[PDB]
Amino acid sequence: QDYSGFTLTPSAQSPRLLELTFTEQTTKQFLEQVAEWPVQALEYKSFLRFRVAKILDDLCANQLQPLLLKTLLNRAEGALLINAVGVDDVKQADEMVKLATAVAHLIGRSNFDAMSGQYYARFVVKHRVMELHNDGTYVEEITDYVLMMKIDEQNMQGGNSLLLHLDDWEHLDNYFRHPLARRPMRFAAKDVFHPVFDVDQQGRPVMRYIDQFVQPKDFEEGVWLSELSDAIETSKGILSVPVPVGKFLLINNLFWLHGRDRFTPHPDLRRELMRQRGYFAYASNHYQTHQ
Amino acid sequence: QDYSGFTLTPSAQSPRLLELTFTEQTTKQFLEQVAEWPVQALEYKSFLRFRVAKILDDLCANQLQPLLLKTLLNRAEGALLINAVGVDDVKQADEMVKLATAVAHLIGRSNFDAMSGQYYARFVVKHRVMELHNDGTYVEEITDYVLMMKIDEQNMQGGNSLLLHLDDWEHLDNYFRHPLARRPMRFAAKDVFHPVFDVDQQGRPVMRYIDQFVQPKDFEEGVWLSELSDAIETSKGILSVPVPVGKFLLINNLFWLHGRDRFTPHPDLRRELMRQRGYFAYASNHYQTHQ
Amino acid sequence: QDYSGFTLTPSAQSPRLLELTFTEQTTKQFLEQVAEWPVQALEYKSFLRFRVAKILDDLCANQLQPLLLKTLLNRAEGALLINAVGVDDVKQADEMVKLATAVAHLIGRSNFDAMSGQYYARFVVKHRVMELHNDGTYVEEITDYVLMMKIDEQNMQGGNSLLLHLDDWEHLDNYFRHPLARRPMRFAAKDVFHPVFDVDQQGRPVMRYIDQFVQPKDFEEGVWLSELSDAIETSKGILSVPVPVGKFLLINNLFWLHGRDRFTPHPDLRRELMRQRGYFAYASNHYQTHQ
Amino acid sequence: QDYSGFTLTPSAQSPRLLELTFTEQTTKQFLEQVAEWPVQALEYKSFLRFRVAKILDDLCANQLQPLLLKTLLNRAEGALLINAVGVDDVKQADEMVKLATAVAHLIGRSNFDAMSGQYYARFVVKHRVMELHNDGTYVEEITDYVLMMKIDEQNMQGGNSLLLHLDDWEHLDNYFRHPLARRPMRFAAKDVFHPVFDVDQQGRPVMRYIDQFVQPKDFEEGVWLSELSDAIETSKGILSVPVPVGKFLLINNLFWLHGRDRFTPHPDLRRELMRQRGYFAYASNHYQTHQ
Ligand SMILES: O=C(O)CCCC(=O)O
Ligand SMILES: O=C(O)CCCC(=O)O
Ligand SMILES: O=C(O)CCCC(=O)O
Ligand SMILES: O=C(O)CCCC(=O)O
Ligand SMILES: [Fe+2]
Ligand SMILES: [Fe+2]
Ligand SMILES: [Fe+2]
Ligand SMILES: [Fe+2]
Repeated sequence: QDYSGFTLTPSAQSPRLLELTFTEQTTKQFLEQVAEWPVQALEYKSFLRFRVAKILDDLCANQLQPLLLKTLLNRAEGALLINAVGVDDVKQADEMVKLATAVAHLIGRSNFDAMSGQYYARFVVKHRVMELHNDGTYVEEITDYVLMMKIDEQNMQGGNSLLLHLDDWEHLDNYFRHPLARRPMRFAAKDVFHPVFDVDQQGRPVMRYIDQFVQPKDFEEGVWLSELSDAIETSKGILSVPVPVGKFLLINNLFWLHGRDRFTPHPDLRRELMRQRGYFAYASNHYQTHQ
Repeated sequence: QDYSGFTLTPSAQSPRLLELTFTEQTTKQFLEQVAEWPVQALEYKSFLRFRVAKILDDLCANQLQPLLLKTLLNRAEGALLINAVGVDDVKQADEMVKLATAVAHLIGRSNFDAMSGQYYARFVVKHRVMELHNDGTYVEEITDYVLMMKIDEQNMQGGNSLLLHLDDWEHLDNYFRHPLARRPMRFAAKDVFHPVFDVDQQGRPVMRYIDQFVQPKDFEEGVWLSELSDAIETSKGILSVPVPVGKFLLINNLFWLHGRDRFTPHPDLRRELMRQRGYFAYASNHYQTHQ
Repeated sequence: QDYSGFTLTPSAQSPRLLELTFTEQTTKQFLEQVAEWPVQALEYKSFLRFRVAKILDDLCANQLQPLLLKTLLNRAEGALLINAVGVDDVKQADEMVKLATAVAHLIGRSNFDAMSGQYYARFVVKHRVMELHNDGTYVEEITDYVLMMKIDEQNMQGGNSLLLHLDDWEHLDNYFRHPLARRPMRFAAKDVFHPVFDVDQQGRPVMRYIDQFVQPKDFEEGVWLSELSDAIETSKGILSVPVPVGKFLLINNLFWLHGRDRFTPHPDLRRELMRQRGYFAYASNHYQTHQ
Repeated sequence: QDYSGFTLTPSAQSPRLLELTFTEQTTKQFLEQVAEWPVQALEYKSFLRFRVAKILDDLCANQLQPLLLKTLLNRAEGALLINAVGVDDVKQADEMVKLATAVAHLIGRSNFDAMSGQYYARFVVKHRVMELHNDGTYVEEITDYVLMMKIDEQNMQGGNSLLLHLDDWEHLDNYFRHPLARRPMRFAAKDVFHPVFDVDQQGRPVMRYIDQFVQPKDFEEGVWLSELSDAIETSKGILSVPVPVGKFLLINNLFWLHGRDRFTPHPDLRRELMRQRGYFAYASNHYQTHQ
């Protein structure tokens, strides 16, 4: 469908993953109206992350924020691949960070990243599969969204993002109905405890899993987790998604798992990524007390 | 008016800001009577900060402490620019620190400075505006006073101290009456929570704001804070105050915000500053219990 | 006796210490079936420690785990010296770690080692007695088992493992019946407090002692601890056990103490060790509440 | 008087300070019987500190411990200068540490020293007065004793230990009867709070004072502390005590303050000191409950 300032279309991998593209006109207006604040301004003054979010959404006739929220909160969807026409080269890395910042802070707030010391982190790669997982499993607070952007890509064969929506996982009911699915387990990167599975508000399964940080306490937990790992990694429901330079995935971390495919080692390989993770925060008609 | 040991006169920028000058006679007597304790003695033995405060006030026929307290506690004023005749060169930096220490510890105590590891900090600059703010917003305890002294100044164009008394801010009522004015927000440099506005004992607005450390949790808090920032930074009530070498500002941190103007980058630029921050502590007739 | 996949035989030092040897056939099958996961995979993904435990026990017709548990939990025994035919050279260090990992995680879980940052630690030596002690005395949680493996041994004269089963200690009753045996004392490597002696479920003495970390608070505690030390170190019940390359001791840390004999300083001496410590965890028929 | 293994005699500075000298026969027997444990053994295994204490006291026909306790606990005395005939050269530093360790652990236990990471600390000096103070004022637990030993002394003019018994301080009653004497104040090297004065079991004044770590909160506390400082530093009751190599002071930290006199800067100056601090612990007939 045609919205104000962007277009929206289902991906070739899955109707659950929608591709959102900001038009050139919208992109150049946004970059002009946020040229005043460099990325370092966003790092130091967090309210500016919300200011550039507003500018972007205002440029979309206030259609962007409700569309982002409806898509990410919809159990049937929950995943976007987002880009802006004309932003597609590593030389525009700062513009990429500004744009991703604006989109994220229309739907929530991005958390501190211990690896960068900022609300986002940039990584350079210069090659086996990264297994599917949820982020944020080793802290008490829930991470609702994962944002992963391709900043640069050179002589890169393979390395697609891997995605699995829990409602596409043919082994969901077998593992979810197991008693250990509800057992709180230790997670360590202070340790926290929570089960591998939980439920959303409607009783449907969500996951809080990563194989590196879950710490099975005994043989019973361990053997079950290793079968869970196999059952996830071999699932026929996994999506394999190219993420070209200037595109980013924005996914609901509760019922999507993500990872990364193997890629070819090449001497001149360069891949740059940018990540953000945070929680949802948005207005809705709902109950409160007092005045 | 003519006091004992010093003179007091309103500034050219504002009747709220008073200029206090210690006479040459008072200055040389003070420096003589405190020559026994170098600044390093004040760093190691905090009661000596109060000893040099007493010496200074005794040299003013005990008129200084009550004048300092009455001015800083007066909502109509709350700000002093203080100097001593004959102390005006970077070579007298230690004397400057002694004098500022004596003045501060007549009205309170200066807190530990994480940047220096001492009760004061000296910074050298060798250029855009520093936005108006209150100090101490990222800890639980209230900072009542900010003390900022010019130790050295070379080839410096611009860079005045910026000051804003809340009762000169034409947008006070619009932001203070907003519901978010009373919302406790997260501040981070352990995180603390408090609103951007509060009230003094008489119900009049005070502020605990800085754009770098306030952490809006969502789009609602963020957009409001960015408009607050604009409304402060563009206020026609801001004072632009030169602070010559050997002068220091001493302001009530609750209803004055402070910052620093842009200055010209110059290859041979040198500016040295000294800061102290602390809480008020003083005698008054008021109620207690027991014996 | 002849079990499935291994043999079991009493040691020459003591009927309490049993020697368990995996057959060549079992050893090569295990190494083949776990070749897919290098040691670094076990370091990062703890459930894999339980996966390789299962593979080993499945290769023993599920006779290994119950035998390990029955031996280690038996007060009359509680100690194993374990090896696999064909794994006996430092070049197979990784295979050694895999095998020891599999055995340990059939009976419990190995704890984080602050010296290595992993669930195990490797040390190289390149010479006086290490006194008998229990591990884990400076934390609140009980360490049930100590696993010590010889990875390499070159020009090594002496240095046997020293072992003492409390039921072989001729001074047990004299020290256990002393009031200070039940006095909680301070242990420090946050400090913890516990007595030097405790009891198992049947009222029989267990120990939580090491001379370096126990911190007697006064002359009374100190003199008694020094006599305890002498009484342990001179006990005629101590076993002196060679541990050849590829063998490991696996002992119940509650009623066995361990240490190390003096060895000859030699310029070309090389000794490599690997340790794991953890808690028991296993299935048994016992009571629970609720459903 | 003549005791078994040592002699005891009042000092030339004060009848409150007694000089205890171990005879040559006692000294050589002690060093022989503790030759088995080097100082590094005492650092690692704290009960050995009590073992060498016992050996020393046994060599004194068990007269040493009761004499040490009676002297240090006696309000009229509370201070010893201790030496052993034949131990008087820096080359015997380890022997000095052994001897001081044995004496201290007959009457208590020496605490961890953050400056050395051991139960004692050695410092080399290679020159103004160190003001009188009590140790341990910045932690919650009471330090009952300070032990200070001269390990080496070369081209040293001046630098006597300074001592003040509170019952020799002509200003005791004036400061003790002041309300601020009972005011808990902040001490910082987590901060602790306690008054400058307290009382012993009989209501007599004790002190917990040092000018560097006490943190007066305001002008009232500060001015009073500075007068207290003057009143202590100018007291005519201060003792000036040479401490030759191999001698150590052992004082009751509650009613003795200590410091150090000025000394002459000399290019070839070398002074080595060893300190221990701890709490009293000893047997006495007194009440308990239960069995
Ligand atoms: O993001 C997190 O907080 C946990 C997952 C880290 C990873 O991506 O491996
Ligand atoms: O002073 C503080 O404690 C907060 C403000 C720091 C600044 O001046 O930017
Ligand atoms: O293992 C531990 O946790 C304590 C003992 C350390 C040692 O082997 O000396
Ligand atoms: O010993 C302490 O714990 C406090 C005093 C330190 C000093 O001797 O200056
Ligand atoms: Fe991730
Ligand atoms: Fe400031
Ligand atoms: Fe051990
Ligand atoms: Fe001291």
